[PDB]
Amino acid sequence: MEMEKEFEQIDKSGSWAAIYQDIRHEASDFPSRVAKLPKNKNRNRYRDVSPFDHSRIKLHQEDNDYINASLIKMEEAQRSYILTQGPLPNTVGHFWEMVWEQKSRGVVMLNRVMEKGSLKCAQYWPQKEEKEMIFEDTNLKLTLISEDIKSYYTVRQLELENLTTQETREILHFHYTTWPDFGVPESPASFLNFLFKVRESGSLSPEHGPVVVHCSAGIGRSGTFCLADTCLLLMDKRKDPSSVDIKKVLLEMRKFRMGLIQTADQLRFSYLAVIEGAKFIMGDSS
Ligand SMILES: CCc1oc2cc(S(=O)(=O)Nc3ccc(S(=O)(=O)Nc4nccs4)cc3)ccc2c1C(=O)c1cc(Br)c(O)c(Br)c1
Repeated sequence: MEMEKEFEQIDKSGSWAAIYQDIRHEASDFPSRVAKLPKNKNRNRYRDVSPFDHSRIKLHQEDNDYINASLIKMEEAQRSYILTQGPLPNTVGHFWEMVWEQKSRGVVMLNRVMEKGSLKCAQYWPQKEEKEMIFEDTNLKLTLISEDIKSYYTVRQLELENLTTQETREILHFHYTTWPDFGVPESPASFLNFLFKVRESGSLSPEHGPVVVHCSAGIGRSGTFCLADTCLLLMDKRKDPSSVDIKKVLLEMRKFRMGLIQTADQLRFSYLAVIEGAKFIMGDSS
C-alpha cells in the first residue's frame, strides 16, 4: 500500500509541516468579491474565510443572495458537498433556506456549540419535540422528530416545513460530538464509523441534493470529512487504488473553497483516516 509507506516516511522524517506548506503554496486563489461587499460583513464569521465567487451557493432571494457556503464538486468520484460556516444568530434562517433550496437530505456538524468556553455557532435546531423553531425571515418551520444519542455522535431526525407551500421534508442531522477541543482524535476509528453512518443514511447519494457540512469556519474538520470520503470512494472505483494521491485530491477540492485542512495535524489525521479505512475494507467480512 503505497500510501501507508509515504505516511511512515513523512512521520519518520517529521516533515508534515513541510508537506502542508507545499499544499498551501500550490493552492488555487480565485476572486471572492461578493463575500467582501460591506453589506455582507455580518454574514461572515471569519475575516479570512470567504467563498470563491465561482463556487458559492446562492440563496434564491432577490434581496441579498449571499451565504458563506461553497459547492465542492468531485467529478470523478461523483460526490458533491456544500461546505459552510457554523451559522451565526443572524444567518440561521439563511442556513435552512439553503438546505431547502439545495434539496439536501443531511446536515453534518463536526463541532460542539461551545468549545474552549466560547460559542462556535448558533443553536440552530430545536432541543425538544414540543418546542419547534420558526424562521420568520425565510418562512420555514423546523421540528425535532427524534434524537438518538450515541457515544461519539448524535443523530437527529428533523422536519423542515416550507410555510409558503406547506411542503415538508425530512432532514437528518449528523452531529459528531467528540472532536477534541485541541488537536485531532488519536484514532480515526470513531470518525470513520461516523462517516459510514452518514453514507448508509443516503445523505451522500446522488438522488439527493448535496450534503451540508460545517464546523466553525467550514474548512478544517469539514475538509477532513470530505477528503476522506472522496479518497475512499476513488480507491473503490479505480483499477489501481494506490494511484489515489490525497495531496492531489486535496488540491482539487481547494479549487472550490479555500483553506480546506487548516493544520499539519489535520493533514496527518486525514491520511490516517484514509489508510485505516482502506485497511478495514481489505479485511471486510460478509
Ligand atoms: C472503512 C470505514 C471504517 O474504517 C474503520 C477503521 C476502524 S480502525 O480505526 O479501528 N482500524 C482498523 C480496525 C479494524 C481492522 S480489521 O483488521 O479488523 N478489518 C475488518 N474487521 C471487520 C471488518 S473489516 C482494520 C483497521 C474502525 C472502524 C472503521 C470503519 C467503520 O466503522 C465502518 C466500516 C464499514 Br465498511 C461500514 O459499513 C461501517 Br457502517 C462502518
